[PDB]
Amino acid sequence: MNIFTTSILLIFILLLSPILISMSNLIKHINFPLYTTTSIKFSFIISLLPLLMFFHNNMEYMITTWHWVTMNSMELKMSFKTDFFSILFTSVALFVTWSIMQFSSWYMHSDPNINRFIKYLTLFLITMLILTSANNMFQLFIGWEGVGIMSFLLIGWWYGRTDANTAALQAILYNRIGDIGFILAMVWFSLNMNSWELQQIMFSNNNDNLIPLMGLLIAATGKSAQFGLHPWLPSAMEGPTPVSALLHSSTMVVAGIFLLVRFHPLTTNNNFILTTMLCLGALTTLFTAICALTQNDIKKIIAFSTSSQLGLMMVTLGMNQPHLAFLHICTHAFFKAMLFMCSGSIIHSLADEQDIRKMGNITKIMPFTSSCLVIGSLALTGMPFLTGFYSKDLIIEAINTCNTNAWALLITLIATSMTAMYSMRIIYFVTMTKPRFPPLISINENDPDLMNPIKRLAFGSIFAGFVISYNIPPTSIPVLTMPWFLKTTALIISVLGFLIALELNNLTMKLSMNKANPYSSFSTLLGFFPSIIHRITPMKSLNLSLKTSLTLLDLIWLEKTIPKSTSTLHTNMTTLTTNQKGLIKLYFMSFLINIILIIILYSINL
Amino acid sequence: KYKPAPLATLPSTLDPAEYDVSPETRRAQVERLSIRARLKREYLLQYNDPKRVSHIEDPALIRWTYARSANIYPNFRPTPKNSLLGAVAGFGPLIFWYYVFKTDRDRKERLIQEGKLDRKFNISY
Amino acid sequence: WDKDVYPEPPSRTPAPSPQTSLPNPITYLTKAYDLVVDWPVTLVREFIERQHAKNRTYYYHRQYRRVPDITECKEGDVLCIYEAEMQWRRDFKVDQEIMNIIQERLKACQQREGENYQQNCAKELEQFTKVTKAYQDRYLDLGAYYSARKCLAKQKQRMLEERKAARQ
Amino acid sequence: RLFVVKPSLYY
Amino acid sequence: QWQEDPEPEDENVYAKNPDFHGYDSDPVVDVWNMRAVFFFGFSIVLVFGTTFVAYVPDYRMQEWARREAERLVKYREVNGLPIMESNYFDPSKIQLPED
Amino acid sequence: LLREHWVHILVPAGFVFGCYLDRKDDEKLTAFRNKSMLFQRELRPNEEVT
Amino acid sequence: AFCAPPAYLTHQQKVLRLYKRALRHLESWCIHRDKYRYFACLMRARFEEHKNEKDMMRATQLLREAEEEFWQNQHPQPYIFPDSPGGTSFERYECYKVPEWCLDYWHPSEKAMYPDYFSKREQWKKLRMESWDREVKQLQEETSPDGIMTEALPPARREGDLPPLWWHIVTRPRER
Amino acid sequence: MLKIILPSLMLLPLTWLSSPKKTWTNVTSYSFLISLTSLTLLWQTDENYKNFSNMFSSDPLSTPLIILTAWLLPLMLMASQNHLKKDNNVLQKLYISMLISLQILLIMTFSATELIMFYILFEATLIPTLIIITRWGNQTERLNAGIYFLFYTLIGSIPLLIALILIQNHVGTLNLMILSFTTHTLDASWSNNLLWLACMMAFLIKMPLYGVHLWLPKAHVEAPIAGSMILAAILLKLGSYGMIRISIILDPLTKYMAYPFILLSLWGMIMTSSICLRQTDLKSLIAYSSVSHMALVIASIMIQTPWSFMGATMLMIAHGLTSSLLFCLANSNYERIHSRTMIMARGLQMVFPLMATWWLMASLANLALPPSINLMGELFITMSLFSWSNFTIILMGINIIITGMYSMYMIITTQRGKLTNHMINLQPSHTRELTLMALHMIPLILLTTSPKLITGLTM
Ligand SMILES: CCCCCCCCCCCCCCCCCC(=O)OC[C@H](COP(=O)(O)OCCN)OC(=O)CCCCCCCCCCCCCCCCC
Ligand SMILES: CCCCCCCCCCCCCCCCCC(=O)OC[C@H](COP(=O)(O)OCCN)OC(=O)CCCCCCCCCCCCCCCCC
Repeated sequence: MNIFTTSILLIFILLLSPILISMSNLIKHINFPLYTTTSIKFSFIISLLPLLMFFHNNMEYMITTWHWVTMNSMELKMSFKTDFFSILFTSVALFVTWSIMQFSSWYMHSDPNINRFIKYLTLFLITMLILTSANNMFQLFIGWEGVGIMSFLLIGWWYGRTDANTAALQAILYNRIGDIGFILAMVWFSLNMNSWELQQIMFSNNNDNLIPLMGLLIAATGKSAQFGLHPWLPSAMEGPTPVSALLHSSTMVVAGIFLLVRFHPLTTNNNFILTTMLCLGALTTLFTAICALTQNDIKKIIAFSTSSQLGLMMVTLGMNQPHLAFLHICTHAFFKAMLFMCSGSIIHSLADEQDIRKMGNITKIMPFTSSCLVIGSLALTGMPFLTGFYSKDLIIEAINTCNTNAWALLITLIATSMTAMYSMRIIYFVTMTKPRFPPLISINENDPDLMNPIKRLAFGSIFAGFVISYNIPPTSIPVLTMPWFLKTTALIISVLGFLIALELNNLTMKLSMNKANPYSSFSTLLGFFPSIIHRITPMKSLNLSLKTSLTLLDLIWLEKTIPKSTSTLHTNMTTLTTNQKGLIKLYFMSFLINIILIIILYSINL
Repeated sequence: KYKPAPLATLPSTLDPAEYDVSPETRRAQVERLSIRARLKREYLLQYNDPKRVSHIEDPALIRWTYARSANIYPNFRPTPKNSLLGAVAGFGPLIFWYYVFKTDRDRKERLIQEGKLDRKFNISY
Repeated sequence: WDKDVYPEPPSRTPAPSPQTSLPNPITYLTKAYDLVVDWPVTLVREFIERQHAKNRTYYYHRQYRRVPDITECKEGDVLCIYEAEMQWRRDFKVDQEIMNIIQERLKACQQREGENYQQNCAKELEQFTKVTKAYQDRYLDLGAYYSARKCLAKQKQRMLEERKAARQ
Repeated sequence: RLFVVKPSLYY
Repeated sequence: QWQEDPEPEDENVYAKNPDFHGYDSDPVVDVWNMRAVFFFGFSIVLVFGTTFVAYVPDYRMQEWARREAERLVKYREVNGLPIMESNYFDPSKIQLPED
Repeated sequence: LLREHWVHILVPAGFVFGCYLDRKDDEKLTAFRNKSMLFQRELRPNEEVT
Repeated sequence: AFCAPPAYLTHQQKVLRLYKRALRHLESWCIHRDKYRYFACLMRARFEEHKNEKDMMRATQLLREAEEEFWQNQHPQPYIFPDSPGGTSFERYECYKVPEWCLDYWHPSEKAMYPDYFSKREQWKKLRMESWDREVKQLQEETSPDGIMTEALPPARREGDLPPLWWHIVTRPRER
Repeated sequence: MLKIILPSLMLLPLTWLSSPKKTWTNVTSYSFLISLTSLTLLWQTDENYKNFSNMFSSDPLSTPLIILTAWLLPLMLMASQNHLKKDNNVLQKLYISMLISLQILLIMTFSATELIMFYILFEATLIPTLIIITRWGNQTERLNAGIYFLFYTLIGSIPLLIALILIQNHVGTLNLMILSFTTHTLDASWSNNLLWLACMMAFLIKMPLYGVHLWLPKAHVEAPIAGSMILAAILLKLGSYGMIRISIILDPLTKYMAYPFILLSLWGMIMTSSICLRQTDLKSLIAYSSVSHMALVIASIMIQTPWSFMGATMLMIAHGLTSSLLFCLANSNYERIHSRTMIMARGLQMVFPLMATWWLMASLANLALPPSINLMGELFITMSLFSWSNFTIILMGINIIITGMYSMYMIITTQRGKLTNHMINLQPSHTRELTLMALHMIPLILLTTSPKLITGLTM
């Protein structure tokens, strides 16, 4: 209990060190990118050990480090819950951010504030590690908001671009909408349990706990991407490919699913939460893949695919398979980062163009990234053993083996096919056709800072599922008893999607003009969700803020009523009483009226 | 066919005002452009002018702020639909929320008085 | 650390049964740790404890004589009410700490048992429910301006109803 | 090689 | 029109005092003012303030309270008594009104 | 030098005057010096507690 | 980004711009170069079929109908070059496009390096306080007193005079 | 306490018979030393409170207000320095004396024991503020602003005086903790309801209720930076202190004679956070922010729970610091551009790359970024109001959203676009104002590390 805890806190000390050199004067006399990358490397090597000790013993720990406050029977302290989830996610995220820092030192040259970029990356990593290892809702909220703000600071790197800022504020807005529910849950737990710690909160397994779960579900829809709060993730492609790869493929988007797995001891007995999960996550697998079938940008395609996979993980959460959802979280990062990686390689090789309609022959002009892209696409589709299988196969088996909703059970698979559809689209329009890009050619992918990270993430994407699934413990019994048309459905339908895509893409030839259609227009313009919501809701909110509150109430009526009325009244009475002309006759007649009134008062009351 | 809306406006192509060749159109366009160019020349005789230590002012921005801020009450006039909008916006929601909260509080209090409630672990408020 | 206040039950740790022929890193890693982290830090703490031992100092836990309660405290005499109210605030704070101790005693048991907390973590939950009932009967609905007099009014507004129940 | 315009940063 | 001076003009300070600090035109006074600020606000108050406040002991008895609570829990759990009762004041000394 | 550096004797003089007036105020209010039902001591080590 | 629109676009300009946009959206729709060339030749035939026509009313009618056909057959996700509006690089280096006057506040120990640079910057001012007065007269004297005016500017007609209002078209930052 | 007040009284001669070159330096240094000495109040080793005399006293609620008051002084000195720089030595000495008098009176009224002394000082706080706002403002509506401020305050304060007399007659004292150890319940009659109204309206005006918030935006927009700072930090807190002290005797009336104000607060919160989206004046935006934040304080005092009072105190201090910081940040630009219009100057963070951080952190606080005391207050107010009634969370979330919106709006329309390259008069950042911002921030870090000094009476 000395080696485990020391190894747990050492990674935080290390991650902090760079930011300490960021305040010192050594930056201008150090290679900050290389130093930070080595820090991340050693942090990963350190985090590898707790993983071994857990795989061996299966022992979880709670570590309270510092007393912050004592509020009248309610303590608050720094508390880390080192469990399977935390210790595995830490290793995965560090192993990924290593590759990402290297590829960033490659991709962001000519940017003077590359030091600032690296600092922000490591700060986000720290916030995510807090979120992931928190044994306390307040610490988890710290991580939540740190992620949400690092997103604003990274989407916005190019603060002259008037669209990156719109995207940043969009993310802020949606994540605050999720924070609403997060705070609702925190309040319910603080009142009905006088605590904020998983330990005490786990004694509400018999209580009703529907309102806090609704709150957490809203927070998950927010931080992750689901049909109600999804659009901010595609609009996050306005930022550099490294942050698109870290904050939007592997981290900052599995946060809600991590929340729900941490709170799985309470969703196990609420068939209204599990049933809105299963009927919502599936509504995104379909609605985004559709969107990912007629978009022309590699980044947007990848983001929509990420959203679809997240819907799939929410589906397997609803079907009561939290460990499976988390296994997918962890086996998804490898290839959904290597894909952004090869995308950014292709882009920086060309003249900063992301539209597939102006690239081709990559399979021959750029073998390395083509091979890695194909590997990632296969792993994503579900090829029998490339880190996709070990999670997606079990998910797609449980989906049909459980008693479920028979429309989700269908659209989930339709989207699982659209996966291979748009993957084949990428493959065919970027790596199989003729070079419809400009004529000047300065391709170069022979830089180790680019070759080694992808090599590494590819070894990962190939062997991580094996290495994990054959070491983790069996916290759930699966069903290996079923017909062939359920045991092979994922593979079969991925193949059918590939073939349908081959056909419909070869039809892109044949000199037959492309008559626009409403289906494709819908899938292209996002179902118009943004185009309409982001135009009505602002208009109403703002026309109200202006014409009603500021104008009608404040600058008009709350003036007309109190102060202007006082002034009018007193000025009028002033005029009345000071309209006097110096006439002694009138003054004395008034004196006489006064005398009469006084005599009368006296003689009457008496 | 494209049905315009106040949030998805009509383009310039489909605007029959465009393609109009009437002199009452082209003359007006020329005059508008002349005004625009006079203003741009005025502004560029200040931008690039050396010996300028300060910044450039914007009388249009000043007018806009003064209108949105201080020219409101001097032109305000009480009218029907104005008194009504004000009264509603000011009071209606307060009454709504008052009755919401009061119903909830009364219900909670009668429950507690009857003892029919479960306040397990509530030791903070 | 008094183990009676903080139980910390014992630890049933089993024998390592390496039914294989391939080595185990964790063991040699722990040995290397013992050699290159423990040894020097232990020596340093020994040195610091030496300095302590040679310049020790002692500090005492302050005792508080008991003063009259509100019950024998007149209805407007403040020299007594001050003493009584200070005493009540003191006991209120100590009760806060008691409840916090119970909760710190329950979280540990939950984390320890794990999947057996629904069967092996019951007496602690019962102590928690009981002390919760007591805290509720003493201090629940007083208010920001809580005081011994409000606590007494609560006590009496409870006891009159309990007396009615008793008689019928 | 060229000259990159920048503010002071000394203050 | 009427008699009045004309609006004055902006005035760069760095032109004459590139080592300007913000306080006064006189360079030595500027420097000594910034020095006094930095040495009385940062070097003393924040540092010694933080130190004193951190080494204020037993702020509002939150420590003695924990110690005494441990003592009480021990005493009571040892003598079989309960850890806390439902009535603060012993209902003997109290004298209720009879309806 | 004094005509420009004698103004450093006021504010510390004020601090000391304040401490002195506090001393006067607590020289008053002497009653209950040891008649508190909580801190009734026996004057064994000294002659005045406060 | 270098000129100003005229008070009104002429039928020729309208038709040319419609042709350009139609071809760009044809490119968007047809991903392959062979297809693009095929249908671009087809479209240019469609256009040339009505080049020797002169009836202005029927011409404007054909144009008003072709624009509607375009709005009905336009790609909703067309290709935009990166550095152009709607592109993924529009206003991306405005963060580093710092102006020139930001160097008048530099500190002697900052211009102590790049001394050969700042010496030129100086005489570039001497070339400005002298070339200013005559840039006004050239505008005053070249003014249309008949009221008419537009956003154009003349060159200098001398040896030594410089184009009026140059300091901001010159001296502007790189694009990078 | 007298060791805190006598030196503050001596800062005056120092100011007047100091040479025209060392007065600023000397008075600022000694003000910092006063801020330092004021930490004696934090030596609270027991639950017993401090009582130095029959006239003075300190509590866990009055100590933080007092220390913030003694800390803000040298900051206001430093900030009022660039302007009134050409102004005559005599005039600037007058300014310094006004500031010092405000300091002394605020310390007195926070350390007071008697409601009527509290009253005379809470009403003497008007003279210096009015004088600063009218004699050193730049517009022509500062006169009307002072009228509004002064007379709102006095109209609210008269009935409070009358109620204090009624009490001093029924009971024989206005002394605190005696009004506590002798308080009685009431009859729930109309006379006592009007007593409640009287006792409260003064403070409900001095911290702007929704409907009587029409003196704060004026005063801010028209006042100089030191006036803005003190108004935002402490003058909005006098009401909170007064209500937390006077609500002990009005029981049990506030259980039902508080609904209207809870409603007005929870609604005006939204209706001002929304104005913070479509206001053009940065100063008025920040004023409406102050209003939307004080609404929570009001609604939390109204419900009388320990968590509520704790959050009230935390948010009081936090908002004080943050509002002062934001006001000084806007002033830094005003001094360079002479226009409060926000959208005029843009694309900063290019020439002022560091002040763009202070701009950012002051925004991270206002939108309650954890870990921070802004949030440690908002959260507990939310929990208290959720226990009150679960339907308050709706309005709380709406306000949270609008806050997160307008904070980033204020950030982006000033620091995160592209520059107004036609701004030749952007004198680089002064060490003085960078130090202002640092002195504002660092104490927030320290109070976030040790929020035990900031909970209040209950905790
Ligand atoms: C109350 C009056 C209110 C008025 C405000 C104006 C104040 C002006 C006067 C100057 C300030 C005087 C002192 C301020 C309080 C200092 C508190 C302190 O001394 O720190 C104590 C702390 C140990 O705390 P202690 O109580 O002894 O032990 C129990 C656990 N707290 O020991 C320490 O932690 C000290 C070490 C400090 C290290 C700082 C490290 C920063 C860590 C980053 C945190 C970031 C959190 C904020 C991020 C979001 C903010 C936007
Ligand atoms: C633009 C706004 C308008 C500005 C102009 C203001 C016009 C002033 C109003 C005209 C005068 C009407 C008030 C007459 C006071 C009547 C006496 C009274 O109400 O006192 C009763 C109560 C004490 O009664 P109690 O102790 O129970 O026993 C009997 C007395 N020993 O003691 C009390 O309750 C004291 C009551 C003092 C008066 C309170 C006035 C209303 C308070 C709420 C609003 C305050 C804002 C200013 C007034 C607005 C208009 C009312």
